[PDB]
Amino acid sequence: MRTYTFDQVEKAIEQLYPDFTINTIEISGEGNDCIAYEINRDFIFKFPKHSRGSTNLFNEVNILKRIHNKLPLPIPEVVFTGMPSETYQMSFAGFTKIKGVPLTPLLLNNLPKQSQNQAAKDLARFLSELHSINISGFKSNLVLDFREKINEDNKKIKKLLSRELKGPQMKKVDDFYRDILENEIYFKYYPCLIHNDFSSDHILFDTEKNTICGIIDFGDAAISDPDNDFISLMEDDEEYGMEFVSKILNHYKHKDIPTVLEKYRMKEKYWSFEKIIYGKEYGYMDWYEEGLNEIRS
Repeated sequence: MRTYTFDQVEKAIEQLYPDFTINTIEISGEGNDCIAYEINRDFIFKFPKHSRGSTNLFNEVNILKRIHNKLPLPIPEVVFTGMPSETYQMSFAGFTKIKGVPLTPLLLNNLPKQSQNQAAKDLARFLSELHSINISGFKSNLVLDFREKINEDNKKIKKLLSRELKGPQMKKVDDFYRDILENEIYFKYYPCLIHNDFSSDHILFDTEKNTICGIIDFGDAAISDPDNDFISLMEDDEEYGMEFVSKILNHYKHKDIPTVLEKYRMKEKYWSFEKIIYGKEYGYMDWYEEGLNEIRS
């Protein structure tokens, strides 16, 4: 897990952009992949904390350029891009800072009844346009092969938990994976560009107009199952919950809501294993022990 002083950041930006004057630098936020630096109150510069994080930034940069001016909500524009180094496909990238505040569920539930409806409409329209973008031009490494991802997770779980689990516990896990891999609903979808981390923190809101005014953080974007962008909003009391997302789904003209719900229910059960895996890979032992505890039950 790499970290950066303010000096390193400025020094890095200077290599390719020695004429860019930095008047103010602050840390905007930090995620699993990147540390974000707000510069001049005008740009968000993301620096990766590890190789994989650098790869996601690279994809974010690539995708945002490709879909620039294709969407009905403002999205960040890519203005600076860092050079590769060793395993990092990209040492940093600087994006336009979009104005607005996260559309928190609290803030959503406090909106007048009709503003909530508009936000549901605006989200559906965004998602519908995004899921409609022609994907022919993208390279193959952007196609999330879900069947393969479950198989790889399965191998990771069987290795990680061989000594942590007793016979019956491992059988139920293996039962879980088998069931997934034998259920075509998870793999038989029409792939499309998806945001893939479509949740309230990444939805920017204008309390002046009472309308959504931005979508951010495409670092997880990929060619995958469009239902994923609804499921990521469905978690009641944490995200928007089933009631609101059903409005979105009905503006989006979704023909199969029971499928989306089935997918949600699987993802919910599946989080325990993500926690084991990500906990192990990112080195968060609170995450690992937490999933491991949930699995033991």
